Amino acid sequence: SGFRKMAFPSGKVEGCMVQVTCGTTTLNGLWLDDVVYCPRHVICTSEDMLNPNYEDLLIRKSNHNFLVQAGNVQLRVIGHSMQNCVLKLKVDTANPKTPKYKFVRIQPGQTFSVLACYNGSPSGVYQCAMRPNFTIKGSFLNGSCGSVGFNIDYDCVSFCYMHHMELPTGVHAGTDLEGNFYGPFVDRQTAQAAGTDTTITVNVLAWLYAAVINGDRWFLNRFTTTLNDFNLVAMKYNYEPLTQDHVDILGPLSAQTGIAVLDMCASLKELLQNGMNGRTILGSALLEDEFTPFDVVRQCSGVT
Amino acid sequence: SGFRKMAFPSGKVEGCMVQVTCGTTTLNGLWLDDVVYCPRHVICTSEDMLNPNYEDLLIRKSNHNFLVQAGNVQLRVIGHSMQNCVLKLKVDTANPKTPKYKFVRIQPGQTFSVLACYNGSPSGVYQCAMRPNFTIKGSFLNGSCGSVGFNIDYDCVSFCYMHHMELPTGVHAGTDLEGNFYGPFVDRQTAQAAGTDTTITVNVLAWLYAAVINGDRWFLNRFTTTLNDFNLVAMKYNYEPLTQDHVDILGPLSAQTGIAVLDMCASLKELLQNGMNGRTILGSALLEDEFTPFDVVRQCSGVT
Ligand SMILES: *[C@](O)(C(=O)NC)[C@H](C[C@@H]1CCNC1=O)NC(=O)[C@@H]1[C@@H]2[C@H](CN1C(=O)[C@@H](NC(=O)NC(C)(C)C)C(C)(C)C)C2(C)C
Ligand SMILES: *[C@](O)(C(=O)NC)[C@H](C[C@@H]1CCNC1=O)NC(=O)[C@@H]1[C@@H]2[C@H](CN1C(=O)[C@@H](NC(=O)NC(C)(C)C)C(C)(C)C)C2(C)C
Ligand code: NA
Ligand code: NA
Repeated sequence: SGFRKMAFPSGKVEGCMVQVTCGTTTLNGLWLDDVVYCPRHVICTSEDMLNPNYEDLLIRKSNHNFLVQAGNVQLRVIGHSMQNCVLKLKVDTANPKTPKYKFVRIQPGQTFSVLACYNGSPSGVYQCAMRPNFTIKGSFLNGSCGSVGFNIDYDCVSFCYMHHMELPTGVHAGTDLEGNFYGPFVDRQTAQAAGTDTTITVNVLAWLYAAVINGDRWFLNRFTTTLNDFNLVAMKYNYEPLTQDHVDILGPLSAQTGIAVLDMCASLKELLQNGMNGRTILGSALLEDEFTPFDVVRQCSGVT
Repeated sequence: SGFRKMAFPSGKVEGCMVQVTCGTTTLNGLWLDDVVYCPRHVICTSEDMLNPNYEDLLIRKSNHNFLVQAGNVQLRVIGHSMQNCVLKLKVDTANPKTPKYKFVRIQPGQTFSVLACYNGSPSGVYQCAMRPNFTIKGSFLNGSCGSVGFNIDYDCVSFCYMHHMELPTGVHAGTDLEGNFYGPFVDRQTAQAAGTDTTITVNVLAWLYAAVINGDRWFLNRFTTTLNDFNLVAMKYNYEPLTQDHVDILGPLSAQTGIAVLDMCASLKELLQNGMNGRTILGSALLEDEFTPFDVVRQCSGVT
């Protein structure tokens, strides 16, 4: 028993992290096969950042402008390309440590693990979720750009995030590895705001299943509810709506604990209106919405 | 900006994790050089656990009783030894992936990263601290035994914890890699209780420095305090006492933010007496004591 914010092992992704320098601007790229993926604003200067025309900045750039450093080796760049907001530096040499990998664009609510890098070197690993506003609450300093979010399906590293931007609040924005931004954000240093940040209800419900399973049970209560009437209440507290899919998803946990989702909804409903009255659940004083139904199943069945 | 519970990269330690089976009982061992370290209760059956005489259980055991499995290889065991509560299986082959390593016994308050394993396979990584009662609040299921806690000093993996036991509460106990238990715990399934779990004050003070640095500043206040008078108050809320060493330790953060420790103590003092009044600090509704002064410096300077 016990329940933690737990990242996948970083080891397989560690092998893929390289430094990418362009003039002054230096940051992290991801090396899979004979291609290094990095944010395209590696090309920009501090001033260029204010309003870049990348197309235009790319004209005065050749393969040899791009310093791909793998720890203390230099990969030869034999091609560069722009795919939405990432550069794809074709290098002579395939990453020998390339894992089985996919690029997936996550939906909001899905969680993934961040391997935070500086100078193309892992500093730390942590979990987080794609909020519904399409930000994440990372920890990221200058030089973190091109650090990646991943999940692992046993053998296979699924890459979902490349880190580009911080927004006032210390929330973060970035791209899939196809370089399409999550949410309405652009790689410019112009005004642009996150929308309302909603709570991921299905994730909060899974957390409570995770709570129950560990023997924190007190929030449980006599009442049941309907999807519709729980939403009437949720909406107000800025919770993502719940759906039959969310319910089907939670089934495993429902089956594990013998507590129908709709019962757990009633339990969660009261906590929304009455708060936690000083108590914790799994040593959290607030309702934790950064666990997928899978995160709990993973951690409470203990899959590897 | 942004601040997370962030584990070191697991990759270097991943290489060291092997399955160890003895009859029925199967769990994780750590493979460095020609030695595999595991909990000694690999030898016990379910019944033996109730009150084992290891010395005595070790008599009816030979090298060949111990199945050291490295993914899908079998390491030959050419020697076994008992060091307090760990076995040391001498094998023919040195782990080629052995990192630069040390074994350190941490003091309580120090944090380290857990790489949670089943069948000698990394399932997940998370940070935690050695509470002052000498428990940790892991997440650990049956098969997790012999999973290790580590820190990294740039090149060098420092191993501080091997996981043995869960206690009612879902708190956990275990050993240094010399197999001496942290705290008064024994590898028997007998009654034995954790002491009072105290809050790690120096760690809470660092968290607030971490808060300040990210622009959560509101808890800051007009008052200063003395070490003595803050303790008079702390004691009551079950906070670890503060010392001149704790103050010298926090200096870097004090210097970073221009806020004397004793000021931060006054700020923390009021929050102890008045609570947080619904507000969060770094999106935590309670005072987080699972960050070393180094954890913040690491994450907020961004060392690798
Ligand atoms: C990134 O380039 C890097 O790590 N290498 C230098 C960097 C990461 C960033 C630094 C602080 N925290 C982080 O996550 N990202 C940037 O420098 C991006 C680049 C240039 C500015 N910028 C920002 O993130 C800026 N944010 C905003 O401009 N904010 C709004 C869009 C809401 C205004 C700063 C102010 C520097 C954080 C672009 C976005 C291409
Ligand atoms: C470990 O052996 C393993 O993972 N491989 C089988 C296992 C880890 C444990 C299972 C549930 N959560 C965990 O962290 N540890 C044990 O089985 C240890 C072994 C045998 C019993 N035991 C316990 O942890 C038991 N706890 C207690 O006995 N509790 C007190 C000492 C306070 C009574 C259980 C009840 C099984 C959790 C010894 C301690 C050698
Ligand atoms: Na970009
Ligand atoms: Na033991």
